[PDB]
This record gives sequence, structure tokens and C-alpha cells, in this order.
Amino acid sequence: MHVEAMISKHPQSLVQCVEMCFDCAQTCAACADACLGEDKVADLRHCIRLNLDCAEICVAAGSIASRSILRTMLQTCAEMCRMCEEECRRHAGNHEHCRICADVCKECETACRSAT
Amino acid sequence: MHVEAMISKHPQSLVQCVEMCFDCAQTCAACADACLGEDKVADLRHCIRLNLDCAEICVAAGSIASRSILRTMLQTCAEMCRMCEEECRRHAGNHEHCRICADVCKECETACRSAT
Amino acid sequence: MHVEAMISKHPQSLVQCVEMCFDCAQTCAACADACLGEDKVADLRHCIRLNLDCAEICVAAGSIASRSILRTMLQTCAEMCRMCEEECRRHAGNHEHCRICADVCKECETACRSAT
Amino acid sequence: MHVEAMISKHPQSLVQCVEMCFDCAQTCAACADACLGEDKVADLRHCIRLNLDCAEICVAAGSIASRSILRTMLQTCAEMCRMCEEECRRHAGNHEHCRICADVCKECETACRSAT
Ligand SMILES: [Cu+]
Ligand SMILES: [Cu+]
Ligand SMILES: [Cu+]
Ligand SMILES: [Cu+]
Ligand SMILES: [Cu+]
Ligand SMILES: [Cu+]
Ligand SMILES: [Cu+]
Ligand SMILES: [Cu+]
Ligand SMILES: [Cu+]
Ligand SMILES: [Cu+]
Ligand SMILES: [Cu+]
Ligand SMILES: [Cu+]
Ligand SMILES: [Cu+]
Ligand SMILES: [Cu+]
Ligand SMILES: [Cu+]
Ligand SMILES: [Cu+]
Ligand SMILES: [Cu+]
Ligand SMILES: [Cu+]
Ligand SMILES: [Cu+]
Ligand SMILES: [Cu+]
Ligand SMILES: [Cu+]
Ligand SMILES: [Cu+]
Ligand SMILES: [Cu+]
Ligand SMILES: [Cu+]
Ligand SMILES: [Cu+]
Ligand SMILES: [Cu+]
Ligand SMILES: [Cu+]
Ligand SMILES: [Cu+]
Ligand SMILES: [Cu+]
Ligand SMILES: [Cu+]
Ligand SMILES: [Cu+]
Ligand SMILES: [Cu+]
Ligand SMILES: [Cu+]
Ligand SMILES: [Cu+]
Ligand SMILES: [Cu+]
Ligand SMILES: [Cu+]
Ligand SMILES: [Cu+]
Ligand SMILES: [Cu+]
Ligand SMILES: [Cu+]
Ligand SMILES: [Cu+]
Ligand SMILES: [Cu+]
Ligand SMILES: [Cu+]
Ligand SMILES: [Cu+]
Ligand SMILES: [Cu+]
Ligand SMILES: [Cu+]
Ligand SMILES: [Cu+]
Ligand SMILES: [Cu+]
Ligand SMILES: [Cu+]
Ligand SMILES: [Cu+]
Ligand SMILES: [Cu+]
Ligand SMILES: [Cu+]
Ligand SMILES: [Cu+]
Ligand SMILES: [Cu+]
Ligand SMILES: [Cu+]
Ligand SMILES: [Cu+]
Ligand SMILES: [Cu+]
Ligand SMILES: [Cu+]
Ligand SMILES: [Cu+]
Ligand SMILES: [Cu+]
Ligand SMILES: [Cu+]
Ligand SMILES: [Cu+]
Ligand SMILES: [Cu+]
Ligand SMILES: [Cu+]
Ligand SMILES: [Cu+]
Ligand SMILES: [Cu+]
Ligand SMILES: [Cu+]
Ligand SMILES: [Cu+]
Ligand SMILES: [Cu+]
Ligand SMILES: [Cu+]
Ligand SMILES: [Cu+]
Ligand SMILES: [Cu+]
Ligand SMILES: [Cu+]
Ligand SMILES: [Cu+]
Ligand SMILES: [Cu+]
Ligand SMILES: [Cu+]
Ligand SMILES: [Cu+]
Repeated sequence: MHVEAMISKHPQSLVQCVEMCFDCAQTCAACADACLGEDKVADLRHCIRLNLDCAEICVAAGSIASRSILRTMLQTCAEMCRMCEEECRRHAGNHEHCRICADVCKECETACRSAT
Repeated sequence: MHVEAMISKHPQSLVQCVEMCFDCAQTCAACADACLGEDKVADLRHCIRLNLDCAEICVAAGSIASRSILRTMLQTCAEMCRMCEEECRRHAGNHEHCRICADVCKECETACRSAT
Repeated sequence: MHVEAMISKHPQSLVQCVEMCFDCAQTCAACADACLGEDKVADLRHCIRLNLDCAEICVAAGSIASRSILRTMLQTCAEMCRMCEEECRRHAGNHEHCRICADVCKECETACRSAT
Repeated sequence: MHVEAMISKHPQSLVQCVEMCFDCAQTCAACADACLGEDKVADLRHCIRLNLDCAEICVAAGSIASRSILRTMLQTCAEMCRMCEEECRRHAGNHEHCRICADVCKECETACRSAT
């Protein structure tokens, strides 16, 4: 990622938040698709949905963070990540993709809470 | 828009919120580009930035609203729209694109506040 | 939508393309969620996936169209819409949400092909 | 990034493409804002615009790549990155943010061309 490089070269920490929003975005988008592909998919609906929302909010939060609504947006992104960690945590026993994503969600929650 | 058609045919008002999020998304994306094209662009930086953020948040809010983080997300989208109305309102005298967008922002703010 | 209002007030048809990209975006996002909620969800995986991709591409295509990659992007958005119409058409007999979305996809395909 | 972790744990190289799409997304979003903040902003309009489009296409391309339109989408994302490298390359002498972003664009172009 080039968050740090770019944030020092602009004419006018948070770095961690941005790295993580894009990381967590990609990851939940991956997890939605993985859950969608499972045989027990019918049981994963809420998880897929949350993953889709967490992807969307993290892209949004990370783009904004790359440029104020930011405080608010990072609170929201923190709330979302937590919702999505909790759900992805449930499935961590049976699905390795939800262990991986649940931890990425945890780390991005942390990162949004301390950015505010 | 087909928000209303689709929301009645799902196996499990808010309609207005969704219509407006996508409307206001496109509009602020249009306004960012219009301000970017102005001769007084150097004076419009904050407005362009807000427009970009309002586009991003409204897509995000509208997608989520099409599928919970929703309450929170709609509060955030309400806060953003207001921020962006206020700024786009400043420029309504001189720029017709900011009159149009400032009103779209007002109407979407309204719509998010009453969706919550 | 305010595509037409805004495109006439910028300091520097396609309108139909933009209206439709945002319409079709919201619609496929709605259809993904509707299919996700079906009992036969396990059979709808490819459709949900395509709907997610068509939502993403249409937002992208519509934002770009609101501001060149445009020709290319509209070809891609045309290809996607067609892929997603074809799949959503399959399910039009059994699911009213896929009849609605399959037609929105058809109309946006048309609109991208004639924008190029 | 957790592209690699997740792509091995799904029930059904490209990794490089995805890492890079999200990297290049964040970077061009950063560069748009940096150019927007420059005194010579009036001269950077085309660059800002391209950066905005490259951000949008790369998010889109990376999300899709995380889940077919993919071949097509990656061609488009390759075309965009190149357009945006070329423009960001122009400004590499005077602006360090455009040197950084022009190279991120180059590396993501490469990565999309070999993913296809
Ligand atoms: Cu973040
Ligand atoms: Cu996040
Ligand atoms: Cu985030
Ligand atoms: Cu995530
Ligand atoms: Cu998952
Ligand atoms: Cu899941
Ligand atoms: Cu998630
Ligand atoms: Cu997230
Ligand atoms: Cu988050
Ligand atoms: Cu997250
Ligand atoms: Cu999750
Ligand atoms: Cu899960
Ligand atoms: Cu999972
Ligand atoms: Cu998960
Ligand atoms: Cu996660
Ligand atoms: Cu997850
Ligand atoms: Cu998440
Ligand atoms: Cu976060
Ligand atoms: Cu964050
Ligand atoms: Cu809304
Ligand atoms: Cu809105
Ligand atoms: Cu909104
Ligand atoms: Cu707006
Ligand atoms: Cu504007
Ligand atoms: Cu403006
Ligand atoms: Cu706005
Ligand atoms: Cu907005
Ligand atoms: Cu809003
Ligand atoms: Cu708005
Ligand atoms: Cu505004
Ligand atoms: Cu303005
Ligand atoms: Cu304006
Ligand atoms: Cu405006
Ligand atoms: Cu506005
Ligand atoms: Cu505006
Ligand atoms: Cu707005
Ligand atoms: Cu709204
Ligand atoms: Cu709303
Ligand atoms: Cu379009
Ligand atoms: Cu479309
Ligand atoms: Cu489109
Ligand atoms: Cu669609
Ligand atoms: Cu559907
Ligand atoms: Cu479907
Ligand atoms: Cu679709
Ligand atoms: Cu589409
Ligand atoms: Cu399309
Ligand atoms: Cu479409
Ligand atoms: Cu479809
Ligand atoms: Cu379908
Ligand atoms: Cu359907
Ligand atoms: Cu469908
Ligand atoms: Cu459709
Ligand atoms: Cu559809
Ligand atoms: Cu579609
Ligand atoms: Cu279209
Ligand atoms: Cu189109
Ligand atoms: Cu990529
Ligand atoms: Cu890229
Ligand atoms: Cu890309
Ligand atoms: Cu980029
Ligand atoms: Cu830049
Ligand atoms: Cu630039
Ligand atoms: Cu770029
Ligand atoms: Cu890009
Ligand atoms: Cu690219
Ligand atoms: Cu790129
Ligand atoms: Cu560039
Ligand atoms: Cu540049
Ligand atoms: Cu630059
Ligand atoms: Cu640049
Ligand atoms: Cu770049
Ligand atoms: Cu750039
Ligand atoms: Cu780029
Ligand atoms: Cu790329
Ligand atoms: Cu790529």
C-alpha cells in the first residue's frame, strides 16, 4: 500500500485506518463470495449480507479517509466492522475464510476507533 | 428507478431514501466534475471534496439500503448530505450546477432523517 | 434523477446511459439480496454473483459517465448487463424480482451500446 | 492484504491483480486529492479526473476479481491504469505524489495485462 508515501507528499495512525479499510474491504468481499459458495450457504445469509455491507463501507470509509465527514464515517465503519467480526467469528470454527476475515474485521475496528 | 418494484418482490419511505441516495450520488459526482471545470476551481476545493465524499457515501448508503448497519449508515448519510448542501448552497448564486445539487442534497438529507 | 439538469450546466443520449447505470446498479443490488433470501438460494449462486458484479460495474460506469476511459467502460458495462440479463432471464418464470431486474439489465445494455 | 489467504480457503497471479487494484485505488484517490490541493490545480484537471476514474475502476475491478466479466473488466482496468500512468507521469518532475502514483499505476497495469 502507498498510503504513507502519499500522505507525506500532499500540500496540506490515520495511515493504519486507510490500509485496513482497503484490506478489510477486499477481505469481506472475498468472504461474501466464499460463504456464497458453501454448501451450508442457506445458513450464511446474514453473514454474506454483512460482508457485502462491510466491503461497501470500508471502500467508502477508506476513500474518504484518503481525502469533514471523516470522524462520523469512521465511527460508522467501526460499528460495521464489529457487526461483521461478531458474525464472521461465529463461523470461524467451521470455515477458515471466516476466521481470516473475522480477524481482519477486528483489526480494522480497532483501527477506526483509534483514528477517531 | 425500480426500488419500489423490487422492495415488494423480496421474500422478507425507505424507498424514498434509496431513490434519493442514487440520485444524490450521481448528482454530486456531476457537481464535483462541474466545479473541477470552473475557472474559479481554486476556490471550489472544499466543495469538490465534499461532493466526492457525498457521492461515495450515497452509493454506499443506497446499496446497503437496498439490502444491521442501516440506521447508523443513514445517520451518516444524513450528516454528509447536510454538509454538502451547506457548501453547495454557498455557490448557488454563481453556479447553476450547485443550485441543482444543493437541492438534491437537501431532499436526500430529509429522506435519510425520516428513514431513521 | 438530475443527470440532464446537471449535464446542461457544466462549463464544457449519454443521459440515458447514466440514468440507467444508477437504476440498474440499485436494481441488481436489490436482486442479489432477493436471490440471497430465496429458499432455492443454493441454485442462485451464479445469479447473485453476477448481480453483485453488475451493481459494481454500473456504479462505476455511471460515475465515470457523470465526468477518456468512457468508451471502453461503457463496452464493459454493456457486456456485464447482457451477462446479467441472460442469467436473470432464466429466473424470470419463478421469481418476480428477476423479471424486473432482467428488464432493467436489458434496457441498460441497450443504453450503453448506443452511448458508444 | 489477505487476498492470498482468502483465495486458498474458498470452496472452488490473480492475487497480484487484486492486491494492486486496491493499492492503486487508494493511491489514485490520494493523488486526486493531492492535485486538488495544489496551487497549479487549474492545470491538473485532466489528471484529477483520471485519478478519480482509476480509483473507481480499480475498486470495481478488485471487487469483481475477489469473486464471468473478469477478463473484460481487467482489460478495462489495464487501459485505465495506463491512461492514468501516462498523465501522472507528466507531473512526476514537479509533484512527488504523481511520481508515486504513476508507478503504482504502472505496476497495476502490468498486473492486469498478465492476469488476462
Ligand atoms: Cu480505515
Ligand atoms: Cu474496515
Ligand atoms: Cu473502514
Ligand atoms: Cu472487511
Ligand atoms: Cu464468508
Ligand atoms: Cu460468511
Ligand atoms: Cu466482514
Ligand atoms: Cu468493512
Ligand atoms: Cu470498518
Ligand atoms: Cu472491516
Ligand atoms: Cu464478517
Ligand atoms: Cu461467516
Ligand atoms: Cu467465512
Ligand atoms: Cu466471514
Ligand atoms: Cu471480516
Ligand atoms: Cu467476514
Ligand atoms: Cu468487515
Ligand atoms: Cu476500520
Ligand atoms: Cu478505519
Ligand atoms: Cu437513501
Ligand atoms: Cu444521499
Ligand atoms: Cu444517502
Ligand atoms: Cu448528492
Ligand atoms: Cu459542483
Ligand atoms: Cu462545487
Ligand atoms: Cu454533494
Ligand atoms: Cu451524498
Ligand atoms: Cu446523504
Ligand atoms: Cu446527498
Ligand atoms: Cu454539495
Ligand atoms: Cu459548490
Ligand atoms: Cu456547483
Ligand atoms: Cu455543488
Ligand atoms: Cu448536492
Ligand atoms: Cu453538490
Ligand atoms: Cu450530496
Ligand atoms: Cu439521503
Ligand atoms: Cu437516505
Ligand atoms: Cu450508463
Ligand atoms: Cu448498467
Ligand atoms: Cu452501466
Ligand atoms: Cu442492474
Ligand atoms: Cu435476484
Ligand atoms: Cu438472482
Ligand atoms: Cu444484474
Ligand atoms: Cu449493471
Ligand atoms: Cu451495464
Ligand atoms: Cu445493468
Ligand atoms: Cu441479472
Ligand atoms: Cu436470477
Ligand atoms: Cu431474482
Ligand atoms: Cu436477478
Ligand atoms: Cu438486472
Ligand atoms: Cu438481475
Ligand atoms: Cu445488471
Ligand atoms: Cu448500461
Ligand atoms: Cu451505459
Ligand atoms: Cu487487479
Ligand atoms: Cu488498478
Ligand atoms: Cu485494477
Ligand atoms: Cu491507481
Ligand atoms: Cu495527483
Ligand atoms: Cu494529478
Ligand atoms: Cu491514477
Ligand atoms: Cu486504477
Ligand atoms: Cu487498472
Ligand atoms: Cu491503477
Ligand atoms: Cu494518474
Ligand atoms: Cu498528475
Ligand atoms: Cu500528483
Ligand atoms: Cu497523479
Ligand atoms: Cu496512479
Ligand atoms: Cu495518479
Ligand atoms: Cu491508476
Ligand atoms: Cu491493475
Ligand atoms: Cu488488475
